[PDB]
Amino acid sequence: MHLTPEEKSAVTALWGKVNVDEVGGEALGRLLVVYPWTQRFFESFGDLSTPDAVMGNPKVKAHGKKVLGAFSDGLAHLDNLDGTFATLSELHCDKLHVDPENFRLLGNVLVCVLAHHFGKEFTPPVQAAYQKVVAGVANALAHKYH
Amino acid sequence: MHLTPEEKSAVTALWGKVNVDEVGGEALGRLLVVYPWTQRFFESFGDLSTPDAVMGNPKVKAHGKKVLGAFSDGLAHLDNLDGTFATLSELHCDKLHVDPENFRLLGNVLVCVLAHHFGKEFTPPVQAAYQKVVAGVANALAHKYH
Amino acid sequence: MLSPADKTNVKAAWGKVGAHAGEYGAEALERMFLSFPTTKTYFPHFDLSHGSAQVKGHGKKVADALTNAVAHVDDMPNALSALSDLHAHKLRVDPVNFKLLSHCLLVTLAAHLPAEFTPAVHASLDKFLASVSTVLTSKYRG
Amino acid sequence: MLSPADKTNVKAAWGKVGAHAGEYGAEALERMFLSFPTTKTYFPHFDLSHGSAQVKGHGKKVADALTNAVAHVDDMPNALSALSDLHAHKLRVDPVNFKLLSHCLLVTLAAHLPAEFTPAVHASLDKFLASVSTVLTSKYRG
Ligand code: HEM
Ligand code: HEM
Ligand code: HEM
Ligand code: HEM
Repeated sequence: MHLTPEEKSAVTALWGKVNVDEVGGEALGRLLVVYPWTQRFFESFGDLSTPDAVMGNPKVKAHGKKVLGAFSDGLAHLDNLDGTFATLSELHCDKLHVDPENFRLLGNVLVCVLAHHFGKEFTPPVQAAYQKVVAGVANALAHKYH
Repeated sequence: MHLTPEEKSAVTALWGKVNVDEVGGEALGRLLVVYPWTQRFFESFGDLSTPDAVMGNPKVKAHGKKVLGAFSDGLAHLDNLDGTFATLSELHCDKLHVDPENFRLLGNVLVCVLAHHFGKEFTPPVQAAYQKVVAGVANALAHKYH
Repeated sequence: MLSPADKTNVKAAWGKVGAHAGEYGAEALERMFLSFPTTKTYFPHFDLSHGSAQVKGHGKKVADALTNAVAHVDDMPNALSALSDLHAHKLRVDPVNFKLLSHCLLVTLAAHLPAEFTPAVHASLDKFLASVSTVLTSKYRG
Repeated sequence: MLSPADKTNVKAAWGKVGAHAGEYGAEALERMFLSFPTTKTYFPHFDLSHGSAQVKGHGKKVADALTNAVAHVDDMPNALSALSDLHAHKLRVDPVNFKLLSHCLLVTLAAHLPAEFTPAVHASLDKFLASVSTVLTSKYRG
């Protein structure tokens, strides 16, 4: 997907301030809390019985760190997301059979987490640029369904 | 999208029996009837007040004929749907701003019309091949959103 | 909103389905598994090949649940309450999958009821299955 | 299902929104128009630029409708009946767009209520806006 220079500026400036050890776990945890059917794919993570159990689950935090790494890898390759995500697409599509609507949901949860952390700094034009990013990642992750 | 030889066989054999002057109008008409918000894009077509008014509307029938022509053009180019639909994507996405979920809905309505017309001949494996076709067309028509 | 005419259309189409209901439910499941293979992961203990007695038996269950909904169309949240608990709490069925099965049920009806699957009746059946799907996913976020 | 805790969470978050409700509704609309430009076609007679008095005035209407839903949370189909007629019959709003505005409302709340937007409250608000969206699209096929 194509971001304008102003969009790339808004995205990269915010992302350099992201805590990459935490924000991924926050987004994955909120996905499991807000859209509970996604817990189907994480039975091995243990205690997911309450929001507090999910958010403080160390496996959720560690796996969320991997997820955010992939978003970061996408940000470095905005003009070529399909090649970047080919391996993750085969995993999530061919092996896991995650419905691709959930890629969109997780991207939107991450947007909510960025809005929570950054407040007024997460302006509507900054959000619009991030929506293009998370849509491009979700489409790339779904490419093996297409 | 990639159809297996067995899938291509199931699709092309059925399609040669399709009445191309009628099936497009049936699918467009049922889309307007079943998902009434799509009538927003067809104000100039006149009387859409009842199912009978929609199905017998001559502009619905004529426009449906154009739609089916595009599906037929897709069937001839299954291994390259993006180039085939580039012009229609710019129309439906950049100019009309049709939400791409409606491309999926129309494809599924067309599947229902084929099932209605062909009966037992529209077997579950034949349907599965057509679902790959209409998903590939919908994704190609949406490519300008990606 | 299921209108009076919707309820009439749905009762009449289901009446014409008659005692094929269970066979049709099994066919709709088979169409879903072949057309949308992601859905097969909910049934790992099923053999999903053509002619499977497990798919046949389950199609009958699906049809009986739909028939219960038709018979209590003005009270579907209560009629389907136990089934919505099962699909959301125990099975964790992704809501997107109810649209997939609903479509395959429509396709099955269209392939078997050529006179009854008018546009008006297609619309009514679509609303009915969307209403059933709304109840069955309502224990998530409704 | 909006649980007792959901209703408590939603009332409390809305209480903290306070008299910013209208400003927040306007911000959510602006986020939607910039993030999902297809939605702008419903407002051709609006100027949708930043600071537009029409978007500000409409955001207030949106917020007042949401506040009416909060105040009648156990009776939202009746509370929102006239609004669902408008959006479905007159405006023909595509159902997909209610998910878009709901997300932008969540984003707006998250950007303004850092203490209140816990995961539990995020979930509750999400269910509330999905329930509002279900009512507002219910005159199509519900
Ligand atoms: C933008 C969306 C997503 C991104 C970027 C993403 C990224 C990743 C990454 C980087 C891994 C680690 C793979 C490895 O260890 O080599 C992973 C694993 C996994 N993901 Fe995701 N994911 C996304 C969406 C989802 C969703 C929505 C679900 C389920 C609802 C899901 C289910 C899983 C599972 C179950 C694994 C573990 C696979 C295994 O270790 O066998 N993913 N994902
Ligand atoms: C698989 C999905 C679709 C296909 C293959 C398709 C195909 C076509 C074709 C071939 C035309 C004629 C363009 C021309 O005259 O050069 C057209 C026009 C049009 N389509 Fe579609 N279409 C699809 C989905 C939709 C949907 C879902 C909507 C609205 C809900 C829509 C709205 C329109 C409108 C309003 C026009 C008229 C444009 C004009 O003449 O200015 N299309 N489409
Ligand atoms: C019209 C929509 C649906 C209806 C009426 C329906 C109905 C039913 C019924 C009656 C049962 C058996 C209940 C019992 O034995 O106590 C059942 C079980 C089940 N359903 Fe559905 N269902 C629907 C949608 C779905 C979807 C979309 C999926 C997944 C893609 C699904 C997955 C399952 C599974 C995995 C079981 C358990 C099978 C087993 O372990 O034996 N259902 N459903
Ligand atoms: C939380 C969801 C929503 C709420 C609470 C809501 C509420 C309202 C209210 C209260 C009005 C004014 C009613 C009146 O003046 O009589 C209105 C009008 C309108 N709404 Fe919404 N709405 C929602 C979703 C949407 C969406 C998603 C769209 C389109 C993308 C939309 C498009 C419109 C339009 C075009 C108008 C008419 C504006 C005008 O012509 O002045 N609404 N809405």
